[PDB]
This record gives sequence, structure tokens and C-alpha cells, in this order.
Amino acid sequence: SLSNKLTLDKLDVKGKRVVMRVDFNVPMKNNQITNNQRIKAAVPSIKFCLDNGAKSVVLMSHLGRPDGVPMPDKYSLEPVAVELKSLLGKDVLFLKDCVGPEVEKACANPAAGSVILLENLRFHVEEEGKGKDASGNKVKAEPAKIEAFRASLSKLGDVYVNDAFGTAHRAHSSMVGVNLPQKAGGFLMKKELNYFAKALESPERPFLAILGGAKVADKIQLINNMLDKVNEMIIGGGMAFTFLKVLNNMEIGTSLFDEEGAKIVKDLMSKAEKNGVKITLPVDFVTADKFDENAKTGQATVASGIPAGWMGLDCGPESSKKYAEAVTRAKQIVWNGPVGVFEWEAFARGTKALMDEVVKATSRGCITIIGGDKVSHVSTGGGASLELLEGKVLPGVDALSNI
Repeated sequence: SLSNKLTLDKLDVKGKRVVMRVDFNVPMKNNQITNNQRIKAAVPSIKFCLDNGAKSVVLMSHLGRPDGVPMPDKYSLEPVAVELKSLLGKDVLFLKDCVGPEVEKACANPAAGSVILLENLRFHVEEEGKGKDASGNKVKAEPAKIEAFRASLSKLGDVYVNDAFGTAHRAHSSMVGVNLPQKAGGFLMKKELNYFAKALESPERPFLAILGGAKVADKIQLINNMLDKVNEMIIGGGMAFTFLKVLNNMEIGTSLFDEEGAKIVKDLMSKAEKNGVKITLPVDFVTADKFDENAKTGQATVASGIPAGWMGLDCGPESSKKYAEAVTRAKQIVWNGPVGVFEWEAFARGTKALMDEVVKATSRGCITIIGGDKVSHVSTGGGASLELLEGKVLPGVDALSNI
């Protein structure tokens, strides 16, 4: 809901310095960005600010989980400044901190039209307002220091914009603690919330949810919430083996089994039935001799069982056909979590086949929402999308200025 909140479309930014929380928490390997979707997604807000004559746009974000220690060797945002520069066609000034005297001076009166990116907010304990030491023990943030941190962030612009939808579930200093008279929702924040509100409150029907992941127990609220809204649900990925063991006494080898989620499958299925929700579980598998990209591979059905010492790491082809049937009946699809270990090519085919069906569904006019232009909406949300889908509230939205 953004009808009583200040949004960027109505913020006057001409001649003003804009401090903007974004979610540049991008997947990385070897200090290379392996997906820049989160960065591209922030561009329309940035460009609007620049185009309407902002003095500067100061971008701040976290990356990974350094837990309040500066870890520039592992979780620096520097590669993001590079990437961002090429997305924008504008120089981006990268600053090696996010608070303190030097950062404040650099942001005090920048050259007109400047784009500045701060280093990882979570290098400070004060952002999350808790942290960890190098022995793993809980470090407390001092309230006085949390207040100095927020006060420093608040100096870096004249107006605040939150476009960090992927972080909106976190009540962290940069998300709720910035003290400026105008705290406005950005274009991403608005676009994300709009798609999810339309999908959840006014769905096109039949509404299919595709939920994949490793464990059942952490997805109970998610599944329960979805079962009150949808007509159909695919339950895929490794958590499917918990359902199949309990519902069909499938022999699952060494595949994932959620000893606690198992005890509540009966209740999820009962709720599905009372709601007229058709549940589609996988019926066949690509198996592996070990959890390894280069494991030896085999095939199994529910009927054959998976052999001892082997684990299912993708659905197989009959499963992909049954998933395709449910996709073909859908007018709206919300898909959260892969159906197999798609990072490894040997165990990607089910996720790729499913994507194929979803893309074909978009071409037919169906609404397709996929998680953190071939589909209706690729969410940047991640954990925030899961929290929205579990009925929960978003402190990053809540803290915006009222009109």
C-alpha cells in the first residue's frame, strides 16, 4: 500500500541531494557479479533523479553478511560501482566507507549530477543494530553509536528515497533510521508492491503457485498463506521428497528429508483439499551418487524409489510434463524457488523446462511473476518477496513519509 505514502514521482529533487537506499546485494563469485538484475532494477529511480536536476544521488546498500566488521576483501561494493557505471552511462564515484567525516565531506556539495556509491553498510554494526565478532558471538550496538550512524547517513542528502525492495523486510538503520523531512518510496519499491498486491488481492485465475526449495519446515507459513489464495500449487525441489515419503512412502535414498516438516505435511494437504487446491508433486527424478556437480547420474520414479546411497537433484521428464500441464491451465503464476539444483547443468533441465513453459505462458497473455522481458515480472525481492508472500509487513515501506 502506497496511497498515503510519499513516492518518488511526486518528490521535488531539482537542485537537491538525494540519499537513496538501494538493494545492490548481488550474487557474486570471484569478486565478479553473476547477476546484475538488482542493479538494473534501481536505474529508473536514479535516472529520474538525475533528469529532474538532482544535485547528487548517493546510493547505499549492504552486500552479503559481513556482520558489522569491515570486510572489503570479501564483500566490497566496488564491483557494483563498475557495473552501475555501464548501466547508467554516468561516472559513479565509489567511497571506501558509508559514514564518518570523509564520507560526509564528499557528499556535502557534490558536482551537479554526481552519482556516488557508498561502501557496504554492513561493515558497521550500527546498520543491523547488532553484529558478530570473529569468534561468532553476538556484538551489541550501542544506542548512542546507532544514533551517530543514522545521523551521519542523514547528512548525505537533503531528501531520502528508499528503492531497496529486496531489503524492505529489514528494520536496519539505513531503511528506517534516516532523519530527513521527506522519505519517499522509489519506482522499484512501487512497481514491486503493485505487482504483488495485484497478484495476491486481485488474481487472474486459475492462479498457480510454483514453490521450490530444500526444507519444508521453513516454508509452512508461505505454503499456508498461498493455499488460501491459489487454485493450484506445484511443490518442487528437494522439499518434495519430504511430501513423497510421507504421502506415498517413497524410498528417497540419501535425498533431503525434513524430519520436522514431515510431521505437518498432513495438515498442508488437508488445507489444500479444503480449499480445492490441486497439488502437483514430482513423479520422477534425476538422481546423483553424491551432492556434487560431477556426481554420476541416474533416473528414478516414485514407483521405483531412489536407490540407497543416491539422492534426487532434479525432477525428470514426466514431472516436467505434469508441471507443464498446471502451467498451461494457469492465467496467473507466481514462482518462488527452483525445482532442482539448476546451478549444476546435470540437474538444471527441470528448472529450464519449467522456465520454457512459463515464457510460453507469458506469450499467451498469462501473468507470470518469478522470484529473486520474457515474463511479466522478475522480482528483485528475495527474502522480502517471501516475507510479503507470508502476509508479513515491510518496515522499509512503513517508515516512508506520509502524504
